[PDB]
Amino acid sequence: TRVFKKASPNGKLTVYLGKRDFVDHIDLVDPVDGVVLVDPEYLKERRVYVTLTVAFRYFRKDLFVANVQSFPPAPCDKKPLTRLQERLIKKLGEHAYPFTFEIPPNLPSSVTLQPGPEDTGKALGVDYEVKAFVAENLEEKIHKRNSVRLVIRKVQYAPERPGPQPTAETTKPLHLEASLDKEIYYHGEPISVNVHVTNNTNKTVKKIKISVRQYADIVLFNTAQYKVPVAMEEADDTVAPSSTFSKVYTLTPFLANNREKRGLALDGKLKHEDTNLASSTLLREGANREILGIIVSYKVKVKLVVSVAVELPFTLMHPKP
Amino acid sequence: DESCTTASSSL
Amino acid sequence: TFVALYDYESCTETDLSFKKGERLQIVNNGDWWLAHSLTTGQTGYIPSNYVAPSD
Amino acid sequence: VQLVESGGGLVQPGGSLRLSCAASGFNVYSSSIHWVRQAPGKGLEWVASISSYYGYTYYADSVKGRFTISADTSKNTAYLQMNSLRAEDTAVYYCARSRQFWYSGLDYWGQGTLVT
Amino acid sequence: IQMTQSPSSLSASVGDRVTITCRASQSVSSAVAWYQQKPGKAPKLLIYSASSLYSGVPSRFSGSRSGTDFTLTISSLQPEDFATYYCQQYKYVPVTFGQGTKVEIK
Repeated sequence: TRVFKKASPNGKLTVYLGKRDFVDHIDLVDPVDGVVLVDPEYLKERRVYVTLTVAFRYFRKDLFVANVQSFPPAPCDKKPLTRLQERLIKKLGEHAYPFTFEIPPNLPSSVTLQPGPEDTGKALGVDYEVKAFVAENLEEKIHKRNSVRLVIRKVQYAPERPGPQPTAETTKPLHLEASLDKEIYYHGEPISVNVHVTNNTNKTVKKIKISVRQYADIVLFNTAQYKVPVAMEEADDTVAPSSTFSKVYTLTPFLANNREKRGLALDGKLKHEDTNLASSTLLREGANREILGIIVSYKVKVKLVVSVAVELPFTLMHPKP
Repeated sequence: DESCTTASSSL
Repeated sequence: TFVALYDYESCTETDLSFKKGERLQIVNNGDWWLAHSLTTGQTGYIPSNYVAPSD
Repeated sequence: VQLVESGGGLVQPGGSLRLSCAASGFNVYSSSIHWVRQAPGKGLEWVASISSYYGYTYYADSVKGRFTISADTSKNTAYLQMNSLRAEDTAVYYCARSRQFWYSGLDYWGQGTLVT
Repeated sequence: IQMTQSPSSLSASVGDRVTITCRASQSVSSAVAWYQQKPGKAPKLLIYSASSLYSGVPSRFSGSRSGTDFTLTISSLQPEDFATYYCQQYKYVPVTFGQGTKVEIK
């Protein structure tokens, strides 16, 4: 078993974390367990504070910050967990003083936007930062020599049981009925659309347009909704004034073509990595009390132009490892 | 002074 | 004898927050310490591993 | 499910060639296609690789100046145009697949077509 | 990054412990895979990652990592494992393979 670690400049304190990928189960988020090794040679008026910051960038704004005092340990505190904070303490059996945090169940996941032609040090998005620093008091200024900062992210995977089969139909009017293969799709799976356009009018369908669209609601941006097409399909299929057309199509979203677009959401990046399109956000029971970050959803579109359109929702996320 | 690279150790 | 105790009431409110440096020696003068009450035969305890007591 | 390489050649030193690799069973955006080259009696030397989801390609040092890799998204096939020389005129070129997301190890392999 | 592997090793028909090591010249964070190539056939992936098996591989095969040192182990050698094994690292873009250790029957 391997464990991640990081140290401050001047080598005074060091922070250990077992992973920087915390799965957010739909019922309870995973906890963050870390161990701090420090040497109090003359730390008479010095205390160790470990913080967990969830911030939204553009200047930045945070809605969940916390502070945990590791040394001197607070009396009547909780027991450390045996998964990490027992083996780590056994290895550093001299001054290993642990810390722990718990994440509220309704915090947004780590999703970053695509910057495009301009760089601002770090791209827009939501990121979780773990900052551990020694200081005389919590309210006083601390400089980079005394602070350890490590970036983590929160993710969630696909549900085990698939949902109902998506389908949507609309309307001597013409009738169009569409369907997908299944409810949940992965990041490389081809999204097939079943199409049937029975006609009774004299207006013939000229061109069938199908696209996959990514919806990213930003609550902090005055509840703005930005949608972009991540897939495009154009087969130029026409039907007779009053005929019956049934066909299967195929689409596959990918980042290579969408790199040109700006403001498009991507998965959490540790440092300037390449990541897939942002996964869907699973909201617990529809209680939309989260007002911090961004939520991503995907809906397929099927459009017909005469000489009407239906939208089919689905989810796009990785399977459980 | 700048931060050092994130490393890894055994358990 | 020799014993020391300090006032503290953050945890274990059942018996704590007594005056420090009393003539009556503390019930336990290390990681945990115990001491008697102000005017009764009751003993109160509180952890003391943070720093050496000042009494 | 499986990979089949339909390529092959017999080239005088300093010409051109073309390798094709048909793949049936998995999509080309959910997987990464690599070409591995084994000289007779020598180890497996890595050659051009393509990640169609991101669109960029890596090249070996000995092939960076001559080889060119491409993929056909319409039929799930990988193309490896060559301008081979004497040093590469004895090897057997494989076509193996790795998972696109969170893996780079190669799980499915082709039979391999000799190039000379 | 030069990945080095131990030379060919003998073996016995009856199952016995066989350890094959691959010494990485540069540190790789447990991103190492092991293969098996019988003569005249394509290599077969054996290990997903150091100490992690792959779907369909029997339970005898095992792996381990000791810092920059990796190891492949077989708990019991039946006459079907007599092939050659390659150690590969997939951390850096210039992917390299080991020289390959050929197991033989005595």
